[PDB]
Amino acid sequence: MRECISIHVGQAGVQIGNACWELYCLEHGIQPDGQMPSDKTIGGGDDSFNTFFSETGAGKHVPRAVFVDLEPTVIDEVRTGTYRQLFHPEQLITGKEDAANNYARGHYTIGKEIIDLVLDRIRKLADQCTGLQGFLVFHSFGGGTGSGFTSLLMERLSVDYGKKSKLEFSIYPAPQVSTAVVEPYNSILTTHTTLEHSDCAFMVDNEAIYDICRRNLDIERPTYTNLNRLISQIVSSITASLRFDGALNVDLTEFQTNLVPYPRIHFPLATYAPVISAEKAYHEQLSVAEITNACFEPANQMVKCDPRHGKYMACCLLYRGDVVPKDVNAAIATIKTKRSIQFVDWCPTGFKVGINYQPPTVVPGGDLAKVQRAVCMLSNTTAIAEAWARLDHKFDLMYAKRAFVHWYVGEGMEEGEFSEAREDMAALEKDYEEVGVDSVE
Amino acid sequence: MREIVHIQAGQCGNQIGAKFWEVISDEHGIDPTGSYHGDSDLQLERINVYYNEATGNKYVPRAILVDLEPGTMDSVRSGPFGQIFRPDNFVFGQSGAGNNWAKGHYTEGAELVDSVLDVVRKESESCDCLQGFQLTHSLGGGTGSGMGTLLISKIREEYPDRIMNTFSVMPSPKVSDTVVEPYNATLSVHQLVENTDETYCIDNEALYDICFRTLKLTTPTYGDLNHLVSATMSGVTTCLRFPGQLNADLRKLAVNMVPFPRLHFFMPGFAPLTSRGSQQYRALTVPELTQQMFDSKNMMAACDPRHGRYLTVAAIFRGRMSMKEVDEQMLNVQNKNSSYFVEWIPNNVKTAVCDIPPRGLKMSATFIGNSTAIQELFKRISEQFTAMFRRKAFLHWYTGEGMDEMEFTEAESNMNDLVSEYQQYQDAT
Amino acid sequence: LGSNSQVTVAVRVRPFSKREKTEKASQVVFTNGEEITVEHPDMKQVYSFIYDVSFWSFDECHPGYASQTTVYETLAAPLLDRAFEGYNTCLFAYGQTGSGKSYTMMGLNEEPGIIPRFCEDLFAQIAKKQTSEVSYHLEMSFFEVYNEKIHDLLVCKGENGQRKQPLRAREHPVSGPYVEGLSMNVVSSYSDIQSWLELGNKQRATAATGMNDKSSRSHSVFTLVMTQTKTEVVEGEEHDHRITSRINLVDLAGSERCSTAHSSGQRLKEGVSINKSLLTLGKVISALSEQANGKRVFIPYRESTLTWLLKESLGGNSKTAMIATVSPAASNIEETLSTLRYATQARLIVNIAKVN
Ligand SMILES: CC(=O)O[C@H]1C(=O)[C@@]2(C)[C@H]([C@H](OC(=O)c3ccccc3)[C@]3(O)C[C@H](OC(=O)[C@H](O)[C@@H](NC(=O)c4ccccc4)c4ccccc4)C(C)=C1C3(C)C)[C@]1(OC(C)=O)CO[C@@H]1C[C@@H]2O
Ligand SMILES: Nc1nc2c(ncn2[C@@H]2O[C@H](COP(=O)(O)OP(=O)(O)OP(=O)(O)O)[C@@H](O)[C@H]2O)c(=O)[nH]1
Ligand SMILES: Nc1ncnc2c1ncn2[C@@H]1O[C@H](COP(=O)(O)OP(=O)(O)NP(=O)(O)O)[C@@H](O)[C@H]1O
Ligand SMILES: Nc1nc2c(ncn2[C@@H]2O[C@H](COP(=O)(O)OP(=O)(O)O)[C@@H](O)[C@H]2O)c(=O)[nH]1
Ligand SMILES: [Mg+2]
Ligand SMILES: [Mg+2]
Repeated sequence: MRECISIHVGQAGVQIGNACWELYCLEHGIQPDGQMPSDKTIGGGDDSFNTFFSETGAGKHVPRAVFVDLEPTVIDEVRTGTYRQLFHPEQLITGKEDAANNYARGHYTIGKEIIDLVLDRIRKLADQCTGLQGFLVFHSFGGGTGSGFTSLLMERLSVDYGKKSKLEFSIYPAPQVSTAVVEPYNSILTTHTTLEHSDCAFMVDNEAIYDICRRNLDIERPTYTNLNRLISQIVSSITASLRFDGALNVDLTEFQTNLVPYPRIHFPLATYAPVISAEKAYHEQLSVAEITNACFEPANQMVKCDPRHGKYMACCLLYRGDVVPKDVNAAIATIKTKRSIQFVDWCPTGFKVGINYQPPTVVPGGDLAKVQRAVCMLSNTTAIAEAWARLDHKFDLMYAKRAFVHWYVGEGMEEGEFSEAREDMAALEKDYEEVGVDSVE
Repeated sequence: MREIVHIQAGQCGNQIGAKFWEVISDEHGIDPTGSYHGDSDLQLERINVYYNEATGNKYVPRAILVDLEPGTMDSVRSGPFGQIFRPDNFVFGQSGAGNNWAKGHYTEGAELVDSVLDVVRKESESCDCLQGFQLTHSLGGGTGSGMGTLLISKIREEYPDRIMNTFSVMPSPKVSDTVVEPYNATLSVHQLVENTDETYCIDNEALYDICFRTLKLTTPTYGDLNHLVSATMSGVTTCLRFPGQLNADLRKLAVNMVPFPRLHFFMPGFAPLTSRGSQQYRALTVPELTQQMFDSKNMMAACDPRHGRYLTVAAIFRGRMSMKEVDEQMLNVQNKNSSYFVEWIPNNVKTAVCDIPPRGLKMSATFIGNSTAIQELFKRISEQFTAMFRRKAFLHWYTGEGMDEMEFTEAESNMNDLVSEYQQYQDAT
Repeated sequence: LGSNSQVTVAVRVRPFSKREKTEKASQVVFTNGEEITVEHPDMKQVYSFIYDVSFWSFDECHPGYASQTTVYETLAAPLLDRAFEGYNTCLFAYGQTGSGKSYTMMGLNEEPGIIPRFCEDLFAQIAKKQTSEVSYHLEMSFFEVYNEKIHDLLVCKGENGQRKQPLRAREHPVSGPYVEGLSMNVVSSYSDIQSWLELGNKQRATAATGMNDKSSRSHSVFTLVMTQTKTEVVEGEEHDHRITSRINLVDLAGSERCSTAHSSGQRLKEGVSINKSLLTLGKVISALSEQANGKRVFIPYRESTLTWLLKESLGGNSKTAMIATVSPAASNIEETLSTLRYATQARLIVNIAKVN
């Protein structure tokens, strides 16, 4: 069947995985012990869906995941937690030392000692998977394991597997907020090594989500859990068309064929519009029109960029719940009438639509309400260039004086490796300008 | 298993460390005998950072104590928490240094560094993965400075890929306690700047001000100052020994806080301090800790950051808190006070958060700053140095123990060059 | 006194190697007579740079061919005359693994480089000018940097494998830095200088790697001391005043990307160190260039042994020259540009020289 191998690479990735796997368990019916009481009443069913879970004859449901951090402090929170009886004990820590915010440590000195083992467990999983569609990697530009290790792994999987989909979910750095004075470099270098291997790198940022959680849900002091639960929901929309039934389903091989015109402009942005609290859950109709318009409001994005400073090249709109399609067609037409949403001349279609009948699951203890219908929008736009440019500027201001470089050279990296990277990114920025120019006859 | 091997040399070093072990025993639930008498389980998950198991659920620390005279060693034993140290790790000889660097580096200390290195190799090969070392010593005397610097040299030769952090009481501007502070400090700088990876500079006037105008203590003994230094020592290495939302070991801190290899001298600080009566008048939240941590009155270095600019600042938080608060408030610091931050480093801030705070507080924070104002320290020493070296004030006690004026000139040159590095990032262009 | 003297910058384009012929990287670099320009293989932003001297040994037959003795008589011979006027001399190389720095400086048995030519020309030109008016005195020093440590190249070790005795550098207040313990041995003519070069280029650290099998894992510095009397006639004794020279010719190691010439352990440790060194040197060059144009800067001489002992050469008091090596293949593009760009910085640096 249609199956996916989620890989969580680092702290950000593991914590997002915890969110996601809590939610998937809630959706299907799996207790943290791995047991599904749903067959207590209904025999011969399939709700512990094989895309994300594997079944033993004993009635367990073990996930298809690989967790990797190069530090024990984060997987050990699983092993000694509430989900200790679910994950296979082979959750990979050779984390005697972390990467010290260093792509050089995550790609060469401690990039190795673990990766062969990683690939072994992946091979064991894929061999159990007949109809594998792709991978979904969760990482973070800003660290080592999330910058360099991810790159190395993607390199190796583009050899050992090849014609498979390898999509990413990344926390793109913010323009103002940040937790590290070495993020720009790691970002540029990871983008250099990944642009030739990845197929679609969905991007998020935490400043945007902070602001969402402030305006709409009325949380002025949010933590990280309260953020990743949103990210979790995003994947659950991407992944619903494999798990639940629907009218128009989108497999993983249908994004990258629509949201990616040229092989290097595969950096789309996510949004999830009805991030509404239970108080404000009432006083609202929550129709398709409202949500589709919200997913195009810049203030409801999860990557801090203004689409009004650029052009949309594509947009995939994934609907969940009680949705009639006529409402989608009307909504998209309304959007195409507006002049603030300026599409390219070479994509007169622009949109893709997918629909599923299973509505979203409210995580208990949570901050989002039960909605009858939800929507996730993945949009490839030209505005993100500005963001890229910002990083490049930061890079220059540092690399002009070679700050922090002796930590990288110290861990086997040549100075030139930086320059090459920057140049490549410049090209990409130039490529974005090439796709905004109106065509001529 | 990221493990630390802790050395401590001299009077200051041993007293601070003893007060440190009485502070990391209280956090980890160890008693003066070695036994666990705790509440939680997380106290024991990561105790291996500092301690080793022995037999009966007794925990013997990885302390290496060093003195050139046995007077300070007998006080740790004949004291609260001395019956937990391994007696074979009290390496001490006679023939004190005499508040002289030479007697600690060349004459008497060279007759004892081999012993210390043996104890190290024992307490470093019994470790699954070592993250580094940490020494508590004192620039101002002979034994601490001398023997410590020598050991640094020898470990950075034998263990080069590892951390060598340092907590050093630097001399103070107004009043001294030795008449040969300058020389010894200059030579110790010469031997640290080339070897260490983090040097946390402490100054006792800052701590007395803290004990006077913040804690409002009328009788500030040294046991109180060491209780402030221990607080920072613990804060720096929390995230290796308790979980958190966003972690930060030592090497990460160094990578973020050390742009060029020699400017690894840090002004530290700890928040929150409330004097015992201003407790009920103060709210415990991030804005307050930030207001205190970035104030010049909470820093231990005796150097006003307002006379310079912050190359790189680091904030290790402990408690349940929102990350938005941290990020927002840090950006606010950088924006409102842009004149005190470098322009060619866009974000000058590093953040870490741990979940398990200190025993009596809901929130705690440690601050490590790399600023240019550290020049004001070394500059002064150089002035002192040359005001003596021009007249051979006290050098015959040094030459008599196998030294040459060349080393003095060398050290002066190095320290002045360091001052110049920190100067070139002081003006705004 | 003073003399604003710039650092004379030469560049050379080495021919193909065997592996470069196997993978078949075709021509990317071009000499417009003396100007040098490079071409990304996808016709991308053609780059152009200009230097005081260039060399195109890409093939024996092309117009503008420029070989070992030409490099010699163009840069090193001037510096020999300056070493005779009363100054000290620094010509220093830059490049990557397999790029020809060793071939251009020292050379092979049959085709030797600037070092033996400088020495031979010195000896012949001295014996032509050696009379009872002015005498001549000579001794030789040759040292290497390896893993941040100093080692003497002209000191054979005793019977135990690791006897590679390290030395330390020290700062004299007037004379600047120096090395303690350097067996500067004495010479009279070309033969014993040649025996010393033999023992040195034999004792120098080499290793087999994925680019050249006789790779250089060490920086090497060549400094002869040559004293010639200044024949005064005064009220008292004569001929006491004297004019000295100390040579400097520097052959460095390569940047050593760890995936192509890949190895684990020692062969990777030393590599890191090499790169670290190179990085620091870059800063110096960059910084000095800004120093020539008014900017207020600090030269980090002290973050490495190499740039620390060459402190009075990169700036300071010496007649100065750089030589860069580049290869004609796409493989080297950014590295070449890095190489080339550093020279364009070294073009702009000026130091103050004085008669000894
Ligand atoms: C009623 C009450 O709130 O008591 C608090 C208290 O009010 C204050 C005064 C405590 C108090 O600290 C001092 O009085 C003090 C004296 C000399 C030098 C420095 C401090 C306190 O003594 C200190 C003690 O701190 C701790 O409990 C931490 O666990 C602390 N423990 C130790 O340092 C310690 C020392 C020796 C033996 C065992 C533990 C700690 C701090 C940092 C890192 C690890 C542990 C606490 C909460 C208090 C008192 C008791 C008043 C404060 O101490 C610290 C470092 O957190 C001072 O500001 C904090 C919080 C309060 O202001
Ligand atoms: N959204 C989100 N971001 C996180 C979370 N945890 C960390 N981050 C982000 O991760 C970035 C730093 O990356 P890390 O994950 O800490 O680095 P790493 O992958 O752990 O690699 P190391 O530094 O070697 O430990 C920061 O910019 C954070 O914003 C999280 O739980 N949720
Ligand atoms: N201009 C040249 N013409 C012909 N052959 C050359 C030239 N330059 C170098 N070679 C050959 O190239 C080979 C390797 O060059 P080599 O001199 O070892 O590079 P290198 O400077 O030593 N770099 P490294 O070893 O990393 O310091 C030598 O065996 C030379 O014979
Ligand atoms: N903070 C603190 N400083 C101390 C203590 N004892 C000594 N000092 C400082 O140490 C310096 C002298 O160093 P000292 O310990 O005598 O070195 P030693 O004599 O070689 O062992 C003085 O400047 C004191 O300020 C102490 O218990 N606490
Ligand atoms: Mg981590
Ligand atoms: Mg060579």
